[PDB]
Amino acid sequence: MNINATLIGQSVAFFIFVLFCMKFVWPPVIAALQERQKKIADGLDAANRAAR
Amino acid sequence: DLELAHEKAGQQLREAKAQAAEIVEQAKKRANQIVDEARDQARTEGERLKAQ
Repeated sequence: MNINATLIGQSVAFFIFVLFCMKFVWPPVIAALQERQKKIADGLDAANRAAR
Repeated sequence: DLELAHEKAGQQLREAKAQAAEIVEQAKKRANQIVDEARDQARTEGERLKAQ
């Protein structure tokens, strides 16, 4: 029919894209940021330990 | 830089062993000279068989 069931048609699409992003897009990219912060931190810690 | 620091520490450590060995070797060479000169003094002191 004509106007309001699109309120649930768009809501269902929204929730599906949010759950997909939360499991298959966000975790693999945030992990690379966590790793680089440790790669730089390990270099600064190794330099101080080597000097001492 | 950490790998190079371990190689440098390996040189500084062995150079200190070699210098410490040479410092004690020269001391033992000096000690031997002192006792030999003392033997010649004690041997020359034997002049008392005629000087007295």
